[PDB]
Amino acid sequence: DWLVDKFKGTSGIDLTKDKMAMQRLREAAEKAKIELSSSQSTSINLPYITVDADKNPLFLDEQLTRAEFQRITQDLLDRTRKPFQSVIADTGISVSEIDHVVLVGGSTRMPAVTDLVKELTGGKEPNKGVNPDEVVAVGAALQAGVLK
Amino acid sequence: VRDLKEQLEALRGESERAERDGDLAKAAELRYGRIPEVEKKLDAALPQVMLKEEVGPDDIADVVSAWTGIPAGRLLEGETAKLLRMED
Repeated sequence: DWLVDKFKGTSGIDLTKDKMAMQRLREAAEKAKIELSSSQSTSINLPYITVDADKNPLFLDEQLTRAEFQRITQDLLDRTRKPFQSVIADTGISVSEIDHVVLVGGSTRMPAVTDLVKELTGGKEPNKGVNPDEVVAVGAALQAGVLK
Repeated sequence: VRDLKEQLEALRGESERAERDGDLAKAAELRYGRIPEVEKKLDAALPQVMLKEEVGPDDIADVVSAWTGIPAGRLLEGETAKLLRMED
C-alpha cells in the first residue's frame, strides 16, 4: 500500500489495477519485510512497472526504513496486545510466572514483534534456535517418534 | 515496412509473455517502450504510387480506353502540359 501510494504520489497511477504490478509489489513487499528484520533500511526496485499517459519510464525506486515500516505496521502490531493480555487474564497467570516463550510464525522474526514480546512478557526471553515457521513441524515430528 | 511490422509484433508477443511471467521490469518496458518505439518507426515508414495491389477506379478507365480507343483517364501529368501548349 505504501509502495502504491508513493508510486502514485509521484506518477498519479493506480497500480492496483494491474495484477502483474500487484504480484511483484507483493514479492517486493515480502522481501522488504524480510530485509527489515535485520536491516534499518531496504530498497524496492521495480522498473517499468506499468503504463502512464505519457509512456514515461516508471521506475519504482523506494527506500523503506524500518522506522517507517513500524510507523505504518504498528497499526497492526498494536492489535496483538489485547489477545495477549486476554490469555494472561483468562489463566490468572502473570508474565513473571511464565517459564518459557515460544515464537512461531516467520513474522515473529521482526524486531518490531520481538521488542513488543519483550514488553509483553516483562523481558522474558523467547527461545531462539528453530526457525519460527518450522517450529511447529519440528514438534510434530518429534511427537510422531514419541507417540510410536 | 514489412520488417518493421514483424518486429512490432514480436515485441507485442513478448509483452504478453512479461505479463504471463509477472516481469514488471520488462512488462511496461515493452508495453510503453519497445512496442511504441517500433510502432512509431513503422508508422514513419508506413506511408511508403505504382502497382499498389488492387484494381483502383482508374484501371477500369484504362481498360475502357484500350477499348473503343476513347481516352477517359485522369490527365496523367504529361498530357496536361500538351493540353496547355495546344494553342502555341
